[PDB]
Amino acid sequence: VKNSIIWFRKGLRLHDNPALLEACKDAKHVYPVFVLDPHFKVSVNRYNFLLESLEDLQRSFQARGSRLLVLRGKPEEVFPRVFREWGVTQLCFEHDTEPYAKVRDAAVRRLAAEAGVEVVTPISHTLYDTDMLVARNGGAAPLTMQSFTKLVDRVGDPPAPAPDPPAAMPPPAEDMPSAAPAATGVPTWQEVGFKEPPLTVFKGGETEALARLEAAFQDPKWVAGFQKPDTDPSAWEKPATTVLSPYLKFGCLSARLFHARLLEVYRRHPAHSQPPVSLRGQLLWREFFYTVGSTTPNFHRMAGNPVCKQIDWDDNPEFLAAWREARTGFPWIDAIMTQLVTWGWMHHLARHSVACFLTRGDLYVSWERGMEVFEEHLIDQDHYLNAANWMWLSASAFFSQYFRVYSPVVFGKKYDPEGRFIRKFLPVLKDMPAKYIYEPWTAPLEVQRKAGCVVGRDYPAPIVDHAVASKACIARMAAAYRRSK
Ligand SMILES: Cc1cc2nc3c(=O)[nH]c(=O)nc-3n(C[C@H](O)[C@H](O)[C@H](O)COP(=O)(O)OP(=O)(O)OC[C@H]3O[C@@H](n4cnc5c(N)ncnc54)[C@H](O)[C@@H]3O)c2cc1C
Ligand SMILES: [Cl-]
Ligand SMILES: [Cl-]
Repeated sequence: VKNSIIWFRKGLRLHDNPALLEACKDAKHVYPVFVLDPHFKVSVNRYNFLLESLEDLQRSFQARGSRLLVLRGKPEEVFPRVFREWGVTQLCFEHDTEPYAKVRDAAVRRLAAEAGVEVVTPISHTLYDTDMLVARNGGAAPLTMQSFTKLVDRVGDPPAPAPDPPAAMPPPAEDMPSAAPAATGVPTWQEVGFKEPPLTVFKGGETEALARLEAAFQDPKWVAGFQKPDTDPSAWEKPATTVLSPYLKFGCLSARLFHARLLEVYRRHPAHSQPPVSLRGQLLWREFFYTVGSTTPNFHRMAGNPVCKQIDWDDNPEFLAAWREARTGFPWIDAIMTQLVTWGWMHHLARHSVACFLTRGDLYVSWERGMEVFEEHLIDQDHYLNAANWMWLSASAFFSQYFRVYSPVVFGKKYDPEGRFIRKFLPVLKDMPAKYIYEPWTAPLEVQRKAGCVVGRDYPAPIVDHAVASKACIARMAAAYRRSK
């Protein structure tokens, strides 16, 4: 008989899950598995988001006669056991192009073959088979968004979302010891070792992802006319973009479903925005960075990375600490960095502000250091997207216009002159008059005292003078660029 495992890593969804559909086909028993390495820096925000995503999967599987098995251990150690215990003949999982995934998945494939297990690994985390895209482009990934968009337009539409799985699923076999409920339940953030609770406002799981998708498409005119660079990074009550990145990162939402819904709207709105600024463009940025990242060695590092300029970043731990701890003395910067740690998500241009500040803009700290801080706190932390955008923002790859430097004072003021965003994430400045809220060190001491926010006592003074720092950084950047002629 056919006993299959559908192994969840990303692709934490029932919809558009060809791995799942295959595992269920003609199956007597299906074991939906997630492998939790229990000795696993990572914020509780992201880890709890994953846990909530597993809980959602548990509910969906229980609604269909099955249940999610959260196995504790390393895959190489767990799968050999359950292959034989469950008499498994087929192992299915969504393909993953991350470096670790290639190593892990190769090891699992070898073990599967030893046990006579058929391995099926469809593509469904990305819009396209990214290796096919590289092959269609003559064997090398495009290195600009312009050429990437021309490639995908020549390739055509991505595959349609896979059908929904059956309303009843073949369950796991009863009395299998490795499937005992007490050993295979979804843990809470407390049980895995976290002491502080999650603070983010975005709940994980496919069910939330689909609801947020529908909310975004409630206004097709907004979807059609979406222009990413025109959106407001200070909007926090109702974020100006979809906030689907956490759900796309974990696969709670299919990118192909997202794309297909976009085309349905675009068909009815002929003036809809186009790439790169359109909502479809945003999925293409993701596809672009996955394609280049997956084919580039050491993509997440500077040294040994062929696409990354070698820059003489300062090893300045005090500057890094100040930025990381939201005490730069620039409320716009510190507010965004507070949003990072509390929500684990910020608007793209808020990420621009803090990343430019840390790297080529002001502090001249390496983008690898900023990426590590983002990697800890972002609930949408994505290996390729985080690396690519950090290289972009530091002018190390893809982007080279290092004379464009965001002001940590003026940038946010264009959107939010009252500083409502600052007042939300930095309550110490709640009473500061708007005239000074972006530059509190310029307020008269009487204003500071009346506002209950004395610079140097309640809120730090700026760690740099932007005018002086940005001029020095641009000088260093120009030098670094001449070095790599
Ligand atoms: C320094 C820095 C770090 C970043 N780190 C991450 C990260 O770890 N994970 C992540 O998903 N994005 C990352 N981004 C990209 C971007 O900031 C987020 O994808 C976006 O802010 C998420 O909001 P949204 O879902 O509302 O995006 P929308 O505008 O609604 O876009 C829809 C989707 O398109 C994709 N997308 C959008 N913008 C980009 C982009 N610039 N690059 C790649 N894909 C994009 C995401 O999957 C996103 O959910 C980073 C950007 C910068 C500058
Ligand atoms: Cl854009
Ligand atoms: Cl600016």
